[PDB]
Amino acid sequence: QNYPEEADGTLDCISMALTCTFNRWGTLLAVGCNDGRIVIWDFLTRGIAKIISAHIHPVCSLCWSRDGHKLVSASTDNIVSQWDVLSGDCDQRFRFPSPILKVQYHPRDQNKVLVCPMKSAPVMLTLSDSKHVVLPVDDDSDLNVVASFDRRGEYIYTGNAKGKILVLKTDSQDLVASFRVTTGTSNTTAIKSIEFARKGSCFLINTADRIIRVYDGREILTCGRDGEPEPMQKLQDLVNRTPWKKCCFSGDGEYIVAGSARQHALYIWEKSIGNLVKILHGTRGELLLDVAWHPVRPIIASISSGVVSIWAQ
Amino acid sequence: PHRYRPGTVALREIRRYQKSTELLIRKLPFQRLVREIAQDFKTDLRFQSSAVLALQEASEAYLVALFEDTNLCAIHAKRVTILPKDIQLARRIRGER
Amino acid sequence: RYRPGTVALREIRRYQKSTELLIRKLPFQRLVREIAQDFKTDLRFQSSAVLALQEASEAYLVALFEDTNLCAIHAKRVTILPKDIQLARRIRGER
Amino acid sequence: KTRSSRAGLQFPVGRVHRLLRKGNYAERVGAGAPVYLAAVLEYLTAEILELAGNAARDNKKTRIIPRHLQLAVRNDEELNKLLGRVTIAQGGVLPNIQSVLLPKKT
Amino acid sequence: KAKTRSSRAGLQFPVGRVHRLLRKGNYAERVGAGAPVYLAAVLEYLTAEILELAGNAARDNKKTRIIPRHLQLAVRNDEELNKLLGRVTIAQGGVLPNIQSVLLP
Amino acid sequence: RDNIQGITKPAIRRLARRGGVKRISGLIYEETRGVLKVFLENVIRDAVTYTEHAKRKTVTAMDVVYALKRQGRTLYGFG
Amino acid sequence: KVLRDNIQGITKPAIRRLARRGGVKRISGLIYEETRGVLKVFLENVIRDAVTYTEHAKRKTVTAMDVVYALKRQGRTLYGFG
Amino acid sequence: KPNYALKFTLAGHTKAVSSVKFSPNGEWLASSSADKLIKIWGAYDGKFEKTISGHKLGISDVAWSSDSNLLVSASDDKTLKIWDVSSGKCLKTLKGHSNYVFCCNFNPQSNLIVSGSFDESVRIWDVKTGKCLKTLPAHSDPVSAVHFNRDGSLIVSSSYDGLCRIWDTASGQCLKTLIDDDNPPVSFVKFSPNGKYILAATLDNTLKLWDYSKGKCLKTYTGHKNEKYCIFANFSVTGGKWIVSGSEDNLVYIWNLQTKEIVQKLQGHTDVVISTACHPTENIIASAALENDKTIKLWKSDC
Amino acid sequence: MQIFVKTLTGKTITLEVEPSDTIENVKAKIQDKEGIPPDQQRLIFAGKQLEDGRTLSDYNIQKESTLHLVLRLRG
Amino acid sequence: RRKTRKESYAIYVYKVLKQVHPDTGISSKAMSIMNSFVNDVFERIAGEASRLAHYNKRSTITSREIQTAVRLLLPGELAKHAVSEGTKAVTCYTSA
Amino acid sequence: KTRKESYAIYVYKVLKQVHPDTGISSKAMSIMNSFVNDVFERIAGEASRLAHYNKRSTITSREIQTAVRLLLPGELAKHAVSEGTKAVTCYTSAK
DNA sequence: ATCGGATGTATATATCTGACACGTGCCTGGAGACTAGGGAGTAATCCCCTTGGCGGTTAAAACGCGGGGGACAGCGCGTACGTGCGTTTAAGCGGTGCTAGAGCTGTCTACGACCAATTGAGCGGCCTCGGCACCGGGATTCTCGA
DNA sequence: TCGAGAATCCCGGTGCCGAGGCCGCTCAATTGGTCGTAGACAGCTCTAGCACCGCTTAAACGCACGTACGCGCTGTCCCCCGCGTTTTAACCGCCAAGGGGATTACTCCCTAGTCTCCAGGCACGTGTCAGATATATACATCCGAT
Repeated sequence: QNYPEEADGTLDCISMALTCTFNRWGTLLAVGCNDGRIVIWDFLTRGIAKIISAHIHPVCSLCWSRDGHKLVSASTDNIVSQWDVLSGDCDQRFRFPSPILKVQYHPRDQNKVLVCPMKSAPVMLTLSDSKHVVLPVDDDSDLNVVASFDRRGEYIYTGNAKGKILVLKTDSQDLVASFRVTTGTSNTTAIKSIEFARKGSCFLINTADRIIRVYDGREILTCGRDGEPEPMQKLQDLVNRTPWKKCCFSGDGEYIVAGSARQHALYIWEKSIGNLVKILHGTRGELLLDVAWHPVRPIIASISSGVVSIWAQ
Repeated sequence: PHRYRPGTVALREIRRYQKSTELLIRKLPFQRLVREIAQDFKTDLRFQSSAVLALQEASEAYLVALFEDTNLCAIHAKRVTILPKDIQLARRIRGER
Repeated sequence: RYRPGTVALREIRRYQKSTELLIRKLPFQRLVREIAQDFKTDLRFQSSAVLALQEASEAYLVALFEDTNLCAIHAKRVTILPKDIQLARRIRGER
Repeated sequence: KTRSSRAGLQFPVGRVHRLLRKGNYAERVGAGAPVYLAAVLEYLTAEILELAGNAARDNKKTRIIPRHLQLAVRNDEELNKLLGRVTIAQGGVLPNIQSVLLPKKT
Repeated sequence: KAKTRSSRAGLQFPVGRVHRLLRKGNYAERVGAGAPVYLAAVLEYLTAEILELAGNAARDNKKTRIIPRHLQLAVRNDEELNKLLGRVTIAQGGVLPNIQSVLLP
Repeated sequence: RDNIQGITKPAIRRLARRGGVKRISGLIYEETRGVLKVFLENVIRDAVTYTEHAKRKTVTAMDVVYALKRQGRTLYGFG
Repeated sequence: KVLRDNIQGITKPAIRRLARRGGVKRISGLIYEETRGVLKVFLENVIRDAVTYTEHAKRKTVTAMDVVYALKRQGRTLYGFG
Repeated sequence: KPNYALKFTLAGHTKAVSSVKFSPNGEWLASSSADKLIKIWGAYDGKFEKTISGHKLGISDVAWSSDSNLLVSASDDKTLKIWDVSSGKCLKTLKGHSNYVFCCNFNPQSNLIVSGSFDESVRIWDVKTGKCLKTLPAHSDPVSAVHFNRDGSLIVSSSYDGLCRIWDTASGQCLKTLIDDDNPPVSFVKFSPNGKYILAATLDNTLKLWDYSKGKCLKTYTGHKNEKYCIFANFSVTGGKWIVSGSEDNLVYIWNLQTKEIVQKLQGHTDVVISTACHPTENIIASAALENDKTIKLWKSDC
Repeated sequence: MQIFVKTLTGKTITLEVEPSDTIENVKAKIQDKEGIPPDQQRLIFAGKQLEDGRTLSDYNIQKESTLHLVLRLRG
Repeated sequence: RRKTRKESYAIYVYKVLKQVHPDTGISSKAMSIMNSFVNDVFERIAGEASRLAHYNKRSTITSREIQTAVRLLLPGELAKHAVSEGTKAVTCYTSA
Repeated sequence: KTRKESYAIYVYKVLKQVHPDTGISSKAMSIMNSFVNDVFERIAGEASRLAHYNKRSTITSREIQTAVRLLLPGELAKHAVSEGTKAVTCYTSAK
């Protein structure tokens, strides 16, 4: 139904907690502790699943496979291991030249994992033969490009650190779609991150000019090689000018969230009508790390500084 | 010395403190008190060594005044002591219920 | 009729319901002009100001009485005496 | 062109902007201060009128007499803390009788 | 260029300074050459009075150094200053001695 | 001039009933009238000076509200 | 961290001496706790206003002028600190 | 069509396997019998975990929490105990009942417990210690079933009397008392996911479910036998839209929510099916019967 | 003749535009048809700027094409 | 003599009352009391904002200063509701 | 290092004018700086509001005189207004 | 009531050492000089009600008598506070390094004042109609002395 | 435990002056450039509130006991409330005027704003001394002796 109106306590099965993500409809919670361990908590039941001793240097990003049989994590020590969900051991091990930002799995192709290396083109690794393919990019090859799938993962969208966004094929690698962002009035601006959804091919773009924007995953190919940018909603805050670090999308395909870092001003809007609807009264003092709704039921659960603040119904 | 009758040295103590000028509350306990009580409003605040002093000064002054008012109420009840009801009465009549 | 204490509560409840002013205007105005004459006389006033004054004063008085009542209850009695008014005005901070 | 309908308020925004400009509160006023202040005034006045109308409903009077305003303000606690050193003309007092001073018999 | 305005009337405390501090005070639109001057006048007058009573209590107590206690006692004991400074506090001062009659044995 | 006693005794009886008290000593009326004198004088001083600085020898009606507001009170319902 | 301690830091002789300067001889033994309470509730408002003033000014330190500003806003002024 | 085919036939107890419940987390099966034994069996492989013991006589009802950590068993030795699923040792005591314990369940919030005996009341205990907290009068007859709602705010009380009752957890007083003129005895109730419908397993060959929104009699679920024994019921929304229940004709049956159609008749049990359980994350059904079966059937399916 | 308008959620709507019909008439027809305010919508053709105060005859968009109806905020 | 014009918050609070309760009226003395209430609150908040701007060495009245004023002035949850309404109004106004 | 505003010498001079024997510590000129700056803020705000009250474009002497008559009680008002009129005459005579 | 002894109060003596005042460099506001332009006030005027005064009269108070409930003085009792002291326990210096923190300035890009002129929301004068003021009478609830 | 009398609330019954509407006539609220600027981002520069522990001791804890006083009870007596009455100025109804409250014209003059050299005041050293520290003594007071 509508936006959450009740608030609940904290879910700390273990003291340390960095990252959080739901699988498909909020089954299990994957937490990457800052000690080299990966913990699996049970959501909607208030329990735990398994604790995995990955390595010494801790992890900072985590995700699950398409079939749910693998636990991949963007390690800080460049340990690209496919930890088994069942046994908790290491199935396949490989080392990458650069650290990763976001790890994802194609919901139709588990073999090709998603990697976002630093200062290099995105790498797509086949787990059938441990073969890495460099995604073809444009302009500079040393920009912090972030790659992400579409709704179904059939296309891969990559964002450079200058203002160029490319769209290419998840398996064919036929670069045909490119885009140049608007340069405002006088100065160009880099783009921080892009976050996708599950219905409607919507995607939010967090940029460096302190304004969030929203677009659709069907405009880059239709315009041709390159066209004119056309934001749908230029959402921002004008009372504090809050910088944006993390931001997710809704589970029903109609709402949109923008998060704070230290001011605990969680803003929410809806795509149809771009007005403010609710603001979260969060206790100041912590830096927000991850936010994710149930892909079915409207909820917010922000993990930060080892604790989690949950607002639901 | 010996067990002496009450009320003789209380008057001298009143005379001593009512004339003197110093700070009746120890410094460091007030330091820790303000540090603890500023936790709720924002975490990891750092104080000026001259600010807190000011603060504590004002506080004690207020407290002293309250007691005087309380004393008056006690004299109105035809007794000498100070019972917790007098402070509540003084607070209510004062305007800060 | 008889039995003081019951008709007292009767009128107390009537008056806690009622909303009427109860003070006169001409001694009010002669005091006004004389206490101006203490400073400056023959000042050209208005006509609806008087009412205003009265309103405030009445509120003042009734509020004051409340505090005095408490003081009486503090001395384990019911009757209010000139002593309680002075106590209430002194501890209030208006001496 | 209208400016209060831009934000959905009902108190005027040009009037508040003019009144804030000519009152010499500062040398150079902003552009979001009038709308912010108009919204705050909206919320406060609607908050008062809600209980004012409810108390009028107690008396069934279509018009809301001042005693309803007095009852609404004094019965609540936050509005008590706000309008504490304040008197309301013609509004009367809120009923109260001391607990000890309750004459009773068999 | 000489002869600062504070000495234009035989006065001591700064008047160019107070003139400036009403200039940039953003209090009004035109700042005159007389109003902060009279502010400096009451400055000299009341400061002389107030350190006067300070030194008066000092010579009543034969201290070679003045503490704010003398000032607090002078303000507290007087009547019109007590009425004007009804809600006020003085740093590192105290209370004038007073004992209730009933309390005395 | 002498007109102080006009405020009658049952009037302050009614005000005491308003306040919430039932038993009143018979020697309470004099100091209530004294309090009324003090309050009235303080209010009317400020009222009259507020009118005097109009550069007009006259008096207005908002000046009572001005005096009440500056004294510490404040009145709603008159301009 | 929030712990029940450190409320009791201002000892009983301190309240004794403040009462003595207030001018009292006899004080019952159960006034200390509510004195703790009234001191705490007085401190809360002033510190809240001070931290608001320091938060609007974009620093995380309160000066000796924010405290006096807050006190003057409350109704009690300070002389001696700026 | 729900093609639930038997894959594992489990029979490890001695007296009668009359209580098997699939926990909402769907990890293990805590089979119970009237021989003071609690045997933990597997779910997708039927692996033998252990046999927790420690009571004195048989158990009437067994339940796991949402996280399947706490374990309540209706042992009739005037005591109830919680057994750790990891080890199988006594955690805390539930003293306070005066007679045989007939019913007991858990709270999805994992913070409250309800137990019932022949003292015409239902009691709750602190989960940390296990002391006496409240004794709410449920009915004038022994309570056959009691369970919390998914929202953790309401309780449904069913007994052999017939008038269903919904009790507030926040105050201990009943909200709605649905009264039936014929007053047919009830055996089991279960809360709906939205907490609006209840399924009163009535002892009149009819699973008369009730709506406490307005208090109106609804359609009649027939095609089975329910007259004497405490027959339970459960939901199934994984493969389709179905409700599973036992019957006194010695078979398990399944129906629809509001269509009144028989779609599957699980056979194999030789005696009256006293309890039914449906796996939460899989189309697996386990049904427990009376003394003449002593067997557990894992009916697995994919749609 | 008939063309398509695409919303953000992904649904496409087949609509009729006369060759001698201005854009404002089409916007009014859409507003009366589905209720979406014209101030919450605009015309975009292959990432190129289009306004409301013109005609499709001047722009000359080819047949059987789609127009990306970019959502706006009311007003 | 030569006529003058005066502004009061009459029609606006009438609209607010009609929107909240479309069955009740108002009196002239209630009208005056509501007008005086609005003027009092306006003066209080504007004065606090001006003094805050002067104290922080700023010459401009931004919208942050007014929100700090209503945080310092309004008590409890009333401040939260007021700041939420103000932020909603300014966010709705800016993008139009 | 940088420049800041404070009265240090003038207070010592005005202490020396009548009482040329006694010195003071930091707290003393602190409290007099506090008094001067706080009466400064209070007094300029009072003057400016009393100004905007009556629709003008400066700060004058007469508004200050009426405000002095409206805040201060009798004898302090007399002394202050007397010294102020002496200051006005002595400044206007020689500019 | 009267007198003596232990005990805390109040004052003079070496001295010293950290804090007060005196001396100094030279850099950023302030008054010396000067204009024009915009507020204001000062002489004049005209109409509204306050300023000032009179005929009716009345419900409310000024002034005198009746009586019982509460205020006020005294007396006993046992209880909690004051005065003392032995001792543990955490304040008071004191000293030390410093990392993570607060704070002064070059600058250029985004934001508000101003103005020309437009022109509809809003205020003021005139109906206007009923919500509500005023009034008559019967139904309804309460209290204490038999 | 029970009625006479006394208070209170409501149902019409009727008329009336205030809140609302409407027409008409403004006046200030925009729109768009224009322009000037101040306040925001990065840089380096200072540094101190704080972790860290060491040695010392005022003083807060805790126990002992002795007793002044808070509290409860009794009794006496006096004065506050209520009842009634006769008398009464404070408020109803009106009228007039005058003068000044509000409004206009206008000319004059006060200072915002600009250029400016100096001067005089704030940061940095360096000499000096007034009350703290501990000691020794005369004296006033609670408390106990008669």
